[PDB]
This record gives sequence, structure tokens and C-alpha cells, in this order.
Amino acid sequence: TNLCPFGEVFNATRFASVYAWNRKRISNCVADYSVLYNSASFSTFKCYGVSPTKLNDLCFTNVYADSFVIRGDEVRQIAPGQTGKIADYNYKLPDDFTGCVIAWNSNNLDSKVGGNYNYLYRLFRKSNLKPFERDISTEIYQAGSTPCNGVEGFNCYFPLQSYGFQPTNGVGYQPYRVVVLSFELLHAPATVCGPGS
Amino acid sequence: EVQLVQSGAEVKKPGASVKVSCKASGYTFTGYYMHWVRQAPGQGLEWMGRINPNSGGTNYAQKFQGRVTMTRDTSISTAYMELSRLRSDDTAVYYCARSYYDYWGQGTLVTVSSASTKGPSVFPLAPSSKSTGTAALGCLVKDYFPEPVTVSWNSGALTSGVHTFPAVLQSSGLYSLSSVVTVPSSSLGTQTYICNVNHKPSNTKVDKKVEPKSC
Amino acid sequence: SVLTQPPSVSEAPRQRVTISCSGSSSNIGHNAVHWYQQLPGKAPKLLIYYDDLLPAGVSDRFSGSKSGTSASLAISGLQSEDEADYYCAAWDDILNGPVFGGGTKLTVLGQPKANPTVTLFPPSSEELQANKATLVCLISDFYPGAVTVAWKADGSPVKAGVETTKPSKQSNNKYAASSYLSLTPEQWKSHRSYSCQVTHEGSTVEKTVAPTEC
Ligand SMILES: *[C@@H]1O[C@H](CO)[C@@H](O[C@@H]2O[C@H](CO)[C@@H](O[C@@H]3O[C@H](CO)[C@@H](O)[C@H](O)[C@@H]3O)[C@H](O)[C@H]2NC(C)=O)[C@H](O)[C@H]1NC(C)=O
Repeated sequence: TNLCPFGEVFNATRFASVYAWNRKRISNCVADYSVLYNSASFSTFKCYGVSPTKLNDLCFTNVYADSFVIRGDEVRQIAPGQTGKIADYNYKLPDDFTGCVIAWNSNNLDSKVGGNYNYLYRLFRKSNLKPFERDISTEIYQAGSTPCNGVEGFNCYFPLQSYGFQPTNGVGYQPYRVVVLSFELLHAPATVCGPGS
Repeated sequence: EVQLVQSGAEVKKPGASVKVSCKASGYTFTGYYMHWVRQAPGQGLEWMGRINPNSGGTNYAQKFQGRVTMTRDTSISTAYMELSRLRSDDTAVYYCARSYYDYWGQGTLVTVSSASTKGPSVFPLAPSSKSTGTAALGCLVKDYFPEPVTVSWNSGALTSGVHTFPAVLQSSGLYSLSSVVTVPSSSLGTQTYICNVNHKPSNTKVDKKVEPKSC
Repeated sequence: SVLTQPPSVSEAPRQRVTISCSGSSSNIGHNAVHWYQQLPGKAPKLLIYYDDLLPAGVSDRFSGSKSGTSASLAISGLQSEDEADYYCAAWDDILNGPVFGGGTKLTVLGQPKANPTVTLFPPSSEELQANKATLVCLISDFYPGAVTVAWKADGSPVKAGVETTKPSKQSNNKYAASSYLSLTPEQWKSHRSYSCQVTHEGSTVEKTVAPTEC
């Protein structure tokens, strides 16, 4: 009876910025996915490569829980084959993704009267992200011929920008917490299984 | 919060020099370019030059090459702009601005004039070719220094249709303005129109009667 | 000036206006466009950077785009607080520095449009006796408060000696502006006619004076 520390991920008091998205490896434990999948708390719960109802009977070598906060209208970007600043520069899912994307509105936690500017995202990158790649660099983005040499100015832009989370905003601009579960089946003993495995 | 606070308004004679300061707060002074942008009264913005506050490298607009010096004192997070051999047409509000002008100072007025305290002389702007339906008349308040002047009509009895314009700074280094009134043309042969001009920087106070003219 | 903007635009509250910024290959063609808002009597402020990005705290009613060597700023849900001069700027590779547009005055229509009345005063007899000659062109009762003033002596455009005030609000809330042509008496008597030409909302009105007539 080792249950998986999902509450540590789903109920964590603070979430990471999407550009520095948190990853937690889940290993050597019993996981009840039924409770998550059947919870009305999650407005988004779309799986790729797996049936959610079948999870309670499967075993996996490992499970990863990636978490971050984005804007409501950016949740659509957390899916295979999407484009946009979030999919391109912050968090990319492979075309062969095997896992589930979970999201719920966090306006009551991540909004502050006057704007919460603690959650950041990457707006500039010379290059798209590879699937599951993380880029936490803060080098000035050189958009021109001239080098920036660590000073911001014309064509020399800081690569991260802050979200403005105000409780007044429309739903599309409110913060959403997102948890992406990936299911890995490697040539090794499976350590994560559902209760009815 | 990022703040850029500039030194106060300057009055300089042609040929002299002006040094304007810009104190930065709320960020790492050496991490962002500083620019100087000027704006002649009522005109557009004009870029003068830039300084890298880390390296101290400068780059100037062609038309100010040889006349401007931009410097920085990192120990007090201050940038400076010194403009030499001033000309009348250097009268302007001068701004410092950070990076891609993402934050601006509040601006420093520099007025370049060779002039001392002087009261205006007042000339009449007569109406013409209107018998009996509206006619414009006024007064030209010419060559005074410094600003400002006050103008009333008939010791304040006439306010309807009255407008007093802002001043212009002439090439002379002296200010001029006009005040006009619109009146019925059929009132000209009867009603008397006097502009009362008071210059409080000097102590000149002039009353000029504006009467119709004989062509 | 290096970038060309419309001098003037206007639209009703709650509607959408657009402001164009026109450049060349050396600036807009290769570099990012930026937009600045200057409220009356205040310093400029950044509105848009890198063509379409918004600084933190800038309302999403403002948006920008670039196509080729041209750029535009779009303001939706027009509010009366948006009345300001708007400037674009971009880096220019040939001049090795950032260049400005001439600026665009935005009016949010809160009253009926009104044509200027114009009066061109010749130099006064008193002023001539002081050995001076100032032609005084007064412009009043127009809305929106945006005009272009042009002087012609006989058939040539007059640029030197001209000073013009930015439109100022009248007591009736229409706008007025003034223009001066400062001459010597000899210049004044050497031409046959002088004219002050006032362009407002695409219409140009003209008044003329002549040294021998009134
Ligand atoms: C994240 O935290 C919340 C709150 O601490 C967890 O939800 C709560 O879980 C408890 C125990 O599972 C629930 O108590 C039960 O409530 C039901 C209501 O019908 C009742 O029938 C049971 O007898 C029991 O008292 C509690 O209601 C529930 N709260 C909410 C708001 O759902 C949640 O499980 C945590 N998430 C994870 C992944 O651990």
C-alpha cells in the first residue's frame, strides 16, 4: 500500500511559471486515477494514446506530472501539434504523446486585485522548443545585426514577460493551473500501477 | 517602480551651454541603454543620441555631432546631456528615455534667448470692410520677456467671443502673442474696444484702443 | 519626419481607429516598429514594442502590426482618454539609429465638426511706423483642433519668418490657432499679395492681403 503523491502536485499551494515548468517523477506506488478523472473540479481532462477509464488497470514504468499556470485561452495550446507562443517557446507536447492534460480555473488563487505578475512566460526564442524541452535562460534576445552585450535596447529584448492576472478579466485571460501526466512504458519493471491492476 | 527624474527648466543665452541631468531609480542602471530625445514646442520628437551606461559608449545623431556630450555617473545612477554653442532653435523640451524608450523622464524645458526683462509694445488689429455681419479685431502683444502676459478687454466687461492665444518665441528671443474678439460689425461705430495688457514679469501695463480704419 | 504618419485622425467614441506608419527598406523593412502615446502636456509613454507586443499594464484595446515597410496601430473601443499624439519609431540601418514618425493627433469626436473662420491682418500703421511688419493670421472656432497653415507670397511658398501656435481650446470648447509672418517693411511692400492658407479635415480655406489695398 504505497499511494502516489498526486495531492502534492494537484494541491500544491504555488505553481511554476510555464517557461520554467515543474516536472515530478511518479514511481513505485499505487495511483487511483479514477478519483482525478471523475472529479468535477477539472474543466479540462483530455487524454492522448490512453483511455482514462482504463488507467486503473494499467501499470507503467514511470509517470511524469508536469505543472504550470497559463491563460485560459492558452489551454488549447497544451495538446499535440499545436502552435503559438506557449507551444513554441514554453511547453511542447510530442505528436506521439501518451498521457492526459488536466486543467482547472485558478482565478481565486493566482489573481490579485491589481494584477499578479509572478507568473511568467517566454515570448522570444530563435528556435521552437523540442517536445518536453525546458528553457529557463534569460539571455537578451538579439533581433538585429548588432550584439546586445547584456544591455537591453532597440532590437535587444528581455525574453520573458509577465502575465497580468486580475480577477476582473474575462475567463480567457484568467489563470488556469495545468497538470500534464505522461505515461512511460520502458524495458524495466513497472512500478506505477492502478488499484485494480 | 522605474523612475527617471530630470533637472529643472533652464534659460540660456545663445552661444552658452546647457547640462541636463537624468536620475534613474528602480532598476539596474548599467543594464539598459539611455537615450536623449528633444521636442520643440508644438513639434515632433527628435532623437539626439544614446549612451551605453555599462561601457560608456556614445552614439550621436549627425546634426548634433560636435555639439553634444552624453555622459553617465553610475555611482548615482545619473545620465547627463550637455549641448554646447546653443542656438535659438534649440529651445525645446529635452527628454531622457531608457532602452527602446520603454520609460521616459518627465522632461526639461530649455529656453535659449538673449533677452532680459522687457515689457511688450501693443499694436491694434483693426477690422475692415464690414458695415452692418461679424468682425474680428484684436491686439498684437509684441516683444516681451519673460512669459507670461495677461489680456482683458474693456477692463473685463467684454468676454464673449474673446480668445487670447499662446505665445510664440521669435528668432529675436522675445515673445509675442495676440488676443482677438469677434463682434457684430454693426457695433463698430458705437462700442469702444480697448485691450488691457498687463506684463507682471516687467511692470508694464498698457491699454490700446482698437478702432476701425479708413481705407 | 523619417517615418511618415498621417498628421491627423479622428473617430467617434467606442469605435475603431487606425494610424499608419510608413517607412522604407532600411528601417521598417528590417527592424521592429514601436508606438508611443503622448497625452497633452505629458511625456511620451510606450504603447507597443516589437511590432505587436504590449507592455505590462497597457490595455489590449491597443494593437499593432507590420507588413512590408509599413505598420499600423489600431485602437478599438475608443475612449476620450485616448486623445493624444501617437508616434511610431524603428531602428534604421542606414542612419545607424532609431528614427521617428512625425506624430499623429487623435481626436475622439465629442462635438460636431466645425470649419475654421480665418482673418488675415496686415501690419498695423503703428507697427509700420516702428519699422516692423507682422502679418497676423488668426484661426478660430474649428473642431477637431488640427490644422495645417501655409503662407504664400505672390507665387512662392514662404517658410522663413513663420511662427504658428498649436491649436488651443476656446471658451466655447472649439479650437483656435494663430500664425505670424514677420517681415521688414521693405519685404512687405515688395510683393503684390500675401496669403494664409488653412487646411482642415481635407478642406483648404485661404485669405489674402495686399500692401496697397485693404
Ligand atoms: C486536494 O485537497 C482536497 C481538500 O482537502 C481533497 O478533497 C477532499 O477529500 C476528502 C477526502 O477524500 C473529502 O472528504 C469526503 O467528502 C465527501 C463528500 O461527499 C464525504 O462523502 C466523505 O465522507 C469525506 O468526508 C472532501 O470532500 C474533499 N473535498 C473536496 C472539495 O473535494 C482532494 O482529494 C485533494 N486532492 C488530491 C489529489 O489529493
